[PDB]
Amino acid sequence: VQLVESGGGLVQPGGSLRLSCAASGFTFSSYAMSWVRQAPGKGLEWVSAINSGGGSTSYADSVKGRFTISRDNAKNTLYLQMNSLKPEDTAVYYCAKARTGWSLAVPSFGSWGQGTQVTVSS
Amino acid sequence: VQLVESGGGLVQPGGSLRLSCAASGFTFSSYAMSWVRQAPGKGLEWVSAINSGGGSTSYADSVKGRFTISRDNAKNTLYLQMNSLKPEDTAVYYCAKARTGWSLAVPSFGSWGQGTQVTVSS
Amino acid sequence: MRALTLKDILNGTFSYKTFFPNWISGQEYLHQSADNNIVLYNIETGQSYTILSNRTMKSVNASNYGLSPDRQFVYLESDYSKLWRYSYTATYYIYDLSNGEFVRGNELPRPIQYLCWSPVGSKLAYVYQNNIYLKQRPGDPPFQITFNGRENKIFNGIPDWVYEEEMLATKYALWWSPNGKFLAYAEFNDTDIPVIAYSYYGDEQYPRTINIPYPKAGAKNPVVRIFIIDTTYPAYVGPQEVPVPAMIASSDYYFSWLTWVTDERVCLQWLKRVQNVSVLSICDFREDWQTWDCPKTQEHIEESRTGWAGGFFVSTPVFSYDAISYYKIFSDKDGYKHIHYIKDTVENAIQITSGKWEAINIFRVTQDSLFYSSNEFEEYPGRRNIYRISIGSYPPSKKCVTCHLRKERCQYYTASFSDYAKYYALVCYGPGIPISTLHDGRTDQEIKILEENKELENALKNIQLPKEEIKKLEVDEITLWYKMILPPQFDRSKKYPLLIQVYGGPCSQSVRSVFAVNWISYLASKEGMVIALVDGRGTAFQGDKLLYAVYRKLGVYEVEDQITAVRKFIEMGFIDEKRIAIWGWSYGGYVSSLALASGTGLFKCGIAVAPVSSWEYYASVYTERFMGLPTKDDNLEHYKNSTVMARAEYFRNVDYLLIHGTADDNVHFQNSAQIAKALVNAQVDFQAMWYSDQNHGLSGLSTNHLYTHMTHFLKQCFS
Amino acid sequence: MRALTLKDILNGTFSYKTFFPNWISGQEYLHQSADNNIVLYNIETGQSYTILSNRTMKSVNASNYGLSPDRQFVYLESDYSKLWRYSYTATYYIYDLSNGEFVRGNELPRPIQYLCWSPVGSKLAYVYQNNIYLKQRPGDPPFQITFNGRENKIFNGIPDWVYEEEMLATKYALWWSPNGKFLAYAEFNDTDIPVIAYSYYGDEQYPRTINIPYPKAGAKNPVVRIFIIDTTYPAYVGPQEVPVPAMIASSDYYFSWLTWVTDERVCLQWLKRVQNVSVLSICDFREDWQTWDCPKTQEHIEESRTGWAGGFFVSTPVFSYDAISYYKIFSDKDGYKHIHYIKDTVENAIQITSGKWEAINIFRVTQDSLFYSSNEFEEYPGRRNIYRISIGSYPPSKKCVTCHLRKERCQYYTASFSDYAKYYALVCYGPGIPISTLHDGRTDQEIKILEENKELENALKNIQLPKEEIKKLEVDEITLWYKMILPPQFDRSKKYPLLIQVYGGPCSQSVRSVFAVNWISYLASKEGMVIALVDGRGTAFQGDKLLYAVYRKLGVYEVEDQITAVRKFIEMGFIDEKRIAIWGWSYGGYVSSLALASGTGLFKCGIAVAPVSSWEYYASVYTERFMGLPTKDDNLEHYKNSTVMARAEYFRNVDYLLIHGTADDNVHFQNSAQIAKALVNAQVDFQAMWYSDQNHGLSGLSTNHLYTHMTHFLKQCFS
Ligand SMILES: *[C@@H]1O[C@H](CO)[C@@H](O)[C@H](O)[C@H]1NC(C)=O
Ligand SMILES: *[C@@H]1O[C@H](CO)[C@@H](O)[C@H](O)[C@H]1NC(C)=O
Ligand SMILES: *[C@@H]1O[C@H](CO)[C@@H](O)[C@H](O)[C@H]1NC(C)=O
Ligand SMILES: *[C@@H]1O[C@H](CO)[C@@H](O)[C@H](O)[C@H]1NC(C)=O
Ligand SMILES: *[C@@H]1O[C@H](CO)[C@@H](O)[C@H](O)[C@H]1NC(C)=O
Ligand SMILES: *[C@@H]1O[C@H](CO)[C@@H](O)[C@H](O)[C@H]1NC(C)=O
Ligand SMILES: *[C@@H]1O[C@H](CO)[C@@H](O)[C@H](O)[C@H]1NC(C)=O
Ligand SMILES: *[C@@H]1O[C@H](CO)[C@@H](O)[C@H](O)[C@H]1NC(C)=O
Repeated sequence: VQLVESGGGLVQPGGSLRLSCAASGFTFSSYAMSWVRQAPGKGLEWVSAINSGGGSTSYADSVKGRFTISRDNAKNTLYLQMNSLKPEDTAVYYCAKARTGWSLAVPSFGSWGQGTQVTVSS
Repeated sequence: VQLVESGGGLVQPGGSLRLSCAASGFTFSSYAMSWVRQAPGKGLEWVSAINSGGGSTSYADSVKGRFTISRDNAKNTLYLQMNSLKPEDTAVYYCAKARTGWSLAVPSFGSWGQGTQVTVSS
Repeated sequence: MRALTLKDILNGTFSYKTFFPNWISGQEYLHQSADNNIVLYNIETGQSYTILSNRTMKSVNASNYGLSPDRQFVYLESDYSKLWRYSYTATYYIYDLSNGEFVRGNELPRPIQYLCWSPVGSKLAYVYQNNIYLKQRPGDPPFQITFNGRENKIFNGIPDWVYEEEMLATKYALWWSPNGKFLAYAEFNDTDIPVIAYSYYGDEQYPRTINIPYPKAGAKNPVVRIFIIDTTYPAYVGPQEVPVPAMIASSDYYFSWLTWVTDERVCLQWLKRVQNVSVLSICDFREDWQTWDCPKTQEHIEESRTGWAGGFFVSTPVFSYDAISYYKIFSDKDGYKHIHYIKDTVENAIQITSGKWEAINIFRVTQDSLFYSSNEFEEYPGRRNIYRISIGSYPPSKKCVTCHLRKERCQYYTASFSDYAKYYALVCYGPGIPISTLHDGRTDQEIKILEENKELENALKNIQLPKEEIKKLEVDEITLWYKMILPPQFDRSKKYPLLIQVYGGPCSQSVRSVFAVNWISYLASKEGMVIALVDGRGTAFQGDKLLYAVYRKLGVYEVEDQITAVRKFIEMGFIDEKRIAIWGWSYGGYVSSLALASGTGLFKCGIAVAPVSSWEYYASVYTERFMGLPTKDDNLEHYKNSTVMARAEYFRNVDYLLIHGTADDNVHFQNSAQIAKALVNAQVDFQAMWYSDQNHGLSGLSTNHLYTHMTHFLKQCFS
Repeated sequence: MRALTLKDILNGTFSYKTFFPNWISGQEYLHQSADNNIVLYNIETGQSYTILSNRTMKSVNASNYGLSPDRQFVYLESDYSKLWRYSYTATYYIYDLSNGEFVRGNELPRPIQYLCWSPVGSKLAYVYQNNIYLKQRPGDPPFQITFNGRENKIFNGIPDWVYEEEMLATKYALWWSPNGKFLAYAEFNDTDIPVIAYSYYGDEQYPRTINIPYPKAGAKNPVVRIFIIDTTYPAYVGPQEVPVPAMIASSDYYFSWLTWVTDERVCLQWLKRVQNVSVLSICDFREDWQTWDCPKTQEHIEESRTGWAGGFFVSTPVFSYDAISYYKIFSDKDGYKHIHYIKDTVENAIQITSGKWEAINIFRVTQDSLFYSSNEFEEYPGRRNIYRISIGSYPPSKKCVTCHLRKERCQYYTASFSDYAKYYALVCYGPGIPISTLHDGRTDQEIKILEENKELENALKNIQLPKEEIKKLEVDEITLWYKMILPPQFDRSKKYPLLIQVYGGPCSQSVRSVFAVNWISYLASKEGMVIALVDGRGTAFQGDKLLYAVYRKLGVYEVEDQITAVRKFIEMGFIDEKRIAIWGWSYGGYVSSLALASGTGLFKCGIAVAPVSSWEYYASVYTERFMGLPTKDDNLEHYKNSTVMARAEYFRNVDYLLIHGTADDNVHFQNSAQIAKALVNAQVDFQAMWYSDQNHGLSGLSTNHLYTHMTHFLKQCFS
């Protein structure tokens, strides 16, 4: 299975960005998806989750009301829109695929890719 | 002995005013003068004092750093300049004459006149 | 020969030894010999070698040890400092066995309130300043779990005063999973609870004030929450809170016990503040959301109609091999505590044991065995016997393994098992010389006598001991059990004074077949007094009616039972009716004060040590478990009618001694202060004694001073 | 025909009466009759009115009264509530005599800590919540003076604990001018002083902690400021501060006393923390700046080279008619306290009284006569005699007007004078029945017996009293004075037990000719014991060499004096050598504990009630006045070899009783706690007793209980 992410980079405080992720190999439009992040030196922290149908989505208590998610099964892409940035989100982000398509499910440590670095500083 | 004071009146906060007092009857240029205020319902409060020669002046704690005093023996007049007013100086002011010309001396309860009403409010 | 002296009792001269193996495997155990060398012992091979030398411990003044299951790291504990009955703080070092030097790179902070390994592997979980820290290996920086910990306000991983003393009887509130996958901890919130403040003097110019959150009867209670976290990736979703059942979550409620069943199954017990209902809940783990769910079909209710649930505490269930059914002891239809096997519902409980006798405790459950304690042998309610039951066998079976091993010597047994129940140890406390043995575990054949106490027997050959007997009285359909201690060379044609020792606490028992050389033995052996202990209604291990007859009425039946026993003793014939005394400690003080001022004229002198004056001055849990709420609607009438200060006028023709400690945290000095003030206002003469900066136990030279003073008082009373 | 009983002592069956006129003018005085009616008495006319009726007092439950000088308003005091030894709060109402009605305008707040009139007029000055309020008329709103008052941190108009108990002995610190022109008040700052905290139990569910600012030996002291504000226009310049002398201000210092001389002159006394230098300053008033000046030409220094300045308190000067010179009593060249007349310089002091005897107090100074006290008559120390001296007369004179008035009956006199010394009152306290008389000021002829106490004499004809004598001992160079009480029908051919009562405080005297029926009288009259009081080195009223003998050496000479007196008593022949006991209270307990554990084998039993254990646990003023600083450079050596806990091994062969109150604000429970802990660590047996929520005095039924317990102890010791 292959997953590749893109977008993000250096940003001034108060900015806004969006990142994209594209996967192949497996059958899309049938599994729920999630976004995780890895801070430098810390552990992986779950960021958000989105249903297979795209209807219901869930956001973490640290990114509540500032992050938005979207997906498109026609082009097999996932979008994360991060607005109202603060100098604590400097990390490498990853997209993770779950093993349950019947409903939303947060994958624990399934398929992994390379990740995209995002740094916010003055 | 006669003393007549003039000046002052209604003023907006943060302004500046000047009041004058003129005395007759006795011999001027030989005694020390003082300014004493009476708030409505309260007692007489000493405001400032000025020497016979005008070299030395004394100011109260409530009026330190804002009020200034001056005198002119040529026309027998006393000037009081009040700056940076606050909504606590609303009172009737009087000029009082002491009985000691050798140096500065705050008069105890020397003669009064009619006083000048000063009110500061928004 | 010679008789016992007071100095033989004050300083340890006749004190037995017990051998509790520190089991590490199912066939091996560690021990500390009288050389400060920690030695491993294996049973099959029999070879024993020193696994920790005394030089290493003496290097850091180590007083305790702890070995990881992987046997690659050890931790040494020094700088012991006691805090409460169960809690303490100590400094911990880590020593590497493979390389032979102390681990360096990341030291542990000091002092540490609690420390523990994991059942599998060597990763450390400790508590430092009311917060929980996890270390994957002793060479890596810790990963902090909790942040809201504050002194005397929020507690993480350790209980507060109330739960340590009244609920858990432990110093820890953190649990590892059986395979070391999760960690379950408990957050205690004491912010609205009032505090008790007392004075500590010490060696300083100004005394200081100690403040403790202490809920009295009818006051605000702590708020408890339970969290379960994963250890491998502890930052993915963070700690998760287990849901509370709706029936319990409607008013104030307590947290009883937590027990792990499997890696994805926990069991929690809840109690309402009205303590006649208990709830057992089993919470499972869902991987699809990384969550804990506690369903309603896995809810078990236990309600006692005539009284509180269980006894002093609530029985902790023991789970079987299949992890779907469990065992628990509670009252049957006739009112006798027995084992029940629960699989699906509480209405389908199965009576494995049935009879007039009782079951005390359960030790081990295995795939085809079960161990417990009973008083079934010969209708003696003061003897502990360990039994063995077979589970899932074509023929049913049951055997008593501690019945005829040593009949006239040992009638009291405590068992300590090992992994997989391959081996275990039995400790006998009385009525003969205490012994310690290790048993096979399958044929139950003795292998090695771990402790015999030959030195004590040799030293007790020139001392004549008082004779002890246990017998029964039947008065007005009420059965009382009394133990009598008589001086050597006792003749029934003379008259002797009488001393009564009373505790009478609910769910207790003072008449047991145990071995002890104490102050009573000195009084009987040398001064020629007859001592007696009496147990009646309100005590435990005889039935349900006897236990619950004292419900919501404390301080009535115990005094009547004591007076009835004293009258029967006088009617027996060899007791001087002009010389009778009574004494007790911390519940026996209450009963002794109530019995001395009963107006019957039976007693001559009495001693009360650290008593309870009123039930509104004590902890909420214990008081409300047997009395009820102090509200005008429920039980306010009996609270005001059951105080010692209400009997101040009946102390006028008796002798009374009152003793209490200044810095007591369990039973406050205010009880004795109020008793003294009430007696002063009524113009009654009495004697008193206090001990400065001494806790409830009065440890040190205070014990010697107390016993000498009491001996002088008793000698002068009976002169 | 009958002897004394303990009930006659506990219940005040034999208690005398004293008459102190409440002088309101130079010829009139008020009194309260038996029917709660205030009666005004005039001397010239002899008419007795009734200014206030009992119905008015019963209307508001008034317990005290206060009359204005102008005789137009009265204030009634109810809702009494005691705070400390001298301080209390009460609710005040105002009643108008002219209209016969209560003032209905601006009512006073409640509670009020202190209230006072003006010497001329009807202006009222009171203290409410640590602030001073001035009312021109009772029907007018008050004018607040101070604003920075806060509970337990800043005090205005009233002293804190230390100045109330150790310095001023009054509950008030605020002074009106002689003619009602100014008001002088004192501001106390206790923001940095540490606090002593103890527990009060009361009647609630939880005990409450009481905190008091209390500086122990060698700690931070309060900061004091003195202000004088005019009362006619108290807003022209506001409060004005009085300068402090330069030599005093260099370091920490205390405030001694303030005295108004004229309307434009005040006198302030200052004392350094190293208490052997005192300074007296006169501050005058300048109209040209409305200011107070304290010139150095009016600074008077008083130094004590061998010890502290004065005695217990620094003597307060009494000024003359001309208001320029004054009188003060201090040590002479030979070491005897005497009167000195200070006019211009302390080096020109004129000594009016000279002799081996001493002068105690100065009562009144007028334009012609001066009144004082002495014990010169017949060289008997322990008597009080009032003397009169003439000033400004061509022939000098000195008259003892109270020498042969009643010789065998009264030898202990106190005086209370009136305005202009036209009339005064003499009150006698012993050794006969107390009598209160009124005397004229010119011829000094008695004219009316205010109180004769005939009922006590009539009721005392049936009880036979023990015999009392006062005598002297000389051993090597010291002169001990002892008072002996012997039972009736005493024969010198038998042997009797002995009881010693000891106080031994610095600047004290326990051997005085006073009348009292108390516990020791009961013991002598009923049990046939011999009671003894002994005074020696360290006491007052015998010379400076005896007084300063214990300087920085407290706890050495008193024990030696007691033991020497006991040996001399044994040498007489009528004292049993195995039946000697000693007791004391409040520094009598300290000496009793030190004497019991002296290792001489002289005493059998001893009693200590509220003792001092170590000098580092007591107030800074009293401790440092006689012991010095507890620093390694000054007196740290003696602070360690002076404690009772250092003698714990010498209590083995004696009997000891320790009694203390748990809520004592003066001698803390810490001292007895330390004594008990030290005795427990040394394995020594003793007896104890505590009283809950009881202060230093032990008032109420606690006194009955204490005396009964001590009587039982003494009866058992001497049996
Ligand atoms: C203290 O106990 C020990 C035995 O543990 C014994 O040897 C010794 O005699 C006892 N001390 C006294 C004073 O009896
Ligand atoms: C330490 O253990 C060794 C081995 O038994 C022994 O020789 C030595 O006495 C012990 N050292 C002590 C007890 O100080
Ligand atoms: C603990 O109790 C306090 C007081 O009610 C409350 O403010 C707080 O939310 C509770 N929880 C924590 C974690 O402090
Ligand atoms: C538990 O006790 C309370 C006391 O108020 C009572 O209301 C309730 O009925 C009892 N519950 C049971 C199940 O007995
Ligand atoms: C108590 O003393 C009072 C006088 O103060 C006296 O009238 C009364 O008789 C005494 N009472 C008794 C019972 O002696
Ligand atoms: C009040 O005083 C009057 C006048 O002496 C007297 O008649 C009356 O008894 C007193 N009332 C009392 C004492 O209740
Ligand atoms: C009282 O002492 C405190 C502490 O030193 C200080 O802050 C303050 O200035 C002093 N004066 C008053 C009036 O509080
Ligand atoms: C006062 O006592 C101190 C003690 O330190 C001493 O230094 C000083 O000389 C004494 N002063 C006088 C005047 O005696």
